[PDB]
Amino acid sequence: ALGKLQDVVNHNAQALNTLVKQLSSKFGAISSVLNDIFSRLDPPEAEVQ
Amino acid sequence: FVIRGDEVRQIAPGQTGNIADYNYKLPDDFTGCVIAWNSNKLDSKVSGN
Repeated sequence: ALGKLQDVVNHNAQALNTLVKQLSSKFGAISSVLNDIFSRLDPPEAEVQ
Repeated sequence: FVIRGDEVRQIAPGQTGNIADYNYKLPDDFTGCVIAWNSNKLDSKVSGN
């Protein structure tokens, strides 16, 4: 009967979930966690990555 | 200064090695130019300089 209100909560929580787990993508970089790039790669192009 | 021929690669920012840590260190934010060339007829003798 009132799925119109549930849509708001679904969209908000869904957007938040997409945003938070988007933090895992590497965007082409070597690793998705920065300390890995800092310990296991040379700073001069670690900056670029 | 004078170093071994194989250590011209070691004269670079963010390098890892022996003389880089203990003899001469280049900053990662270094701006400038580096020159390297053989000095065997000058700094090398058959008896050992």
